[PDB]
Amino acid sequence: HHSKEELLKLTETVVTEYLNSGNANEAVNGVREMRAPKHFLPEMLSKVIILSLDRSDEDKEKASSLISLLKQEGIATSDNFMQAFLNVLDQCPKLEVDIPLVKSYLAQFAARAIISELVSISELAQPLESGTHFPLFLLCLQQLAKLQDREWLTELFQQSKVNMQKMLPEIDQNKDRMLEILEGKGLSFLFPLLKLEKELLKQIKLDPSPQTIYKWIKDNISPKLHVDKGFVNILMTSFLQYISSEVNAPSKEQLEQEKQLLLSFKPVMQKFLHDHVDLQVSALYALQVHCYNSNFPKGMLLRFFVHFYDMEIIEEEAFLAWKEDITQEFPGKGKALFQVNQWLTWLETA
Repeated sequence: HHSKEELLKLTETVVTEYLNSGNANEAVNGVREMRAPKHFLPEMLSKVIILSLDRSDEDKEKASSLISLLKQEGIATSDNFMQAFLNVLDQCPKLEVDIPLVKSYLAQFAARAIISELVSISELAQPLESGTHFPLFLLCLQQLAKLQDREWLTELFQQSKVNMQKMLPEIDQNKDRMLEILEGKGLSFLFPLLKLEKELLKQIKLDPSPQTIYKWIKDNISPKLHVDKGFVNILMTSFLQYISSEVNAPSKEQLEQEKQLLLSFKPVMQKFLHDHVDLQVSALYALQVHCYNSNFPKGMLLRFFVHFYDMEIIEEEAFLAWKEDITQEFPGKGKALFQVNQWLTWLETA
């Protein structure tokens, strides 16, 4: 016959003493002596969170530890934590009035609960989709990275299968805006190829020295992504965009400049492409799309094929594999094949 207010008052005492002593044994004892009904469990947990919110970072850590302990002891469940967490989230506007940093603080609780296996990233994404509470979801990610590491967070985020763009407010739901927001939260590391796509051409223009470009890639892209087909697409596309922006049937002078520019970038291209037929195919697709965007100017695609072959950027087998590859992810394959088919036949038959 115990009321809601009695049990909340009892909860408050347990919290005050745990924050003082860090008594795992006595906190559990306190909660057990409460003999709280199962229906009060979520209310108890949300009280634990709210009592701690406007206290120190250290007291917040202690409150999260208490929650985890109650689950470990079978006093409450992951489901009870989720109920409780959602109940606090719903009060976010009210709490923010008196606790201006409440979102950042709530993000601390979410991060620690995920770490202790009380809630998943994929679950957390559900009530937060489309920028609910926003930037709360991103602040949870911030805290995860800080408490663990970027490699851990990157793979957990990958495992969650959450679509990051879908987590943004609707008016922000665009790849370019997404990158702006993530960079501002210190979360750019989650989308390195998107960041590459937006920055690489700018970087080449800034300092086109082959050594600088290579070192920039080494610094900003993982060795594993160096062998990723998407990376190669962006790499090649960026070089080609640079070349054509500087060089523009063309004059003898334009053709020579174009060749000299390629000759300067060749060692960088070779460093990533050598001994990777699949990547060399992806590089040909990048070339295909590049020429496609200029309506396949007379002889352009073919002259680049010839350069790629002669400069040992692309080996014979990749040219033939490109022709055979069935992808329709890239426009202009039929028009592309029309231009280069005789040259390819020549490689095979002459």
